[PDB]
Amino acid sequence: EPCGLMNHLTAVCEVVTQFVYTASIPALLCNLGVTPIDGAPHRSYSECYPVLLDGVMVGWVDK
Amino acid sequence: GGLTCASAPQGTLRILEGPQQSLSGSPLQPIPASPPPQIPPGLRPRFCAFG
Repeated sequence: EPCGLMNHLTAVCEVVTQFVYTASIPALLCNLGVTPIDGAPHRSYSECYPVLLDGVMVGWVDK
Repeated sequence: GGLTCASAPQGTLRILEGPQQSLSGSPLQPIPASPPPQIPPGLRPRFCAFG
């Protein structure tokens, strides 16, 4: 009765449990080439990727 | 003496900082592959018949 519903992790698999700052990441993504949600994407909003980081949309790295 | 709109910019520059790619070496494993199980040298029979 529990088939396919009760699974088990492989030996190498693991759950993430650490918590980090993730505050300097939005400022690094912009150095890398992302353009903030505020504007000037430099393309057409259709040739651009919507960047998300943990629910918060940094916004629109060029394609 | 106030601020007025000036001429439209003629171009835009977007700066980002980027490093480059190295050569493809693809060094897959320290001791690589699945090394095969194998024969211990000589071994010898560890059993004899009676008589």
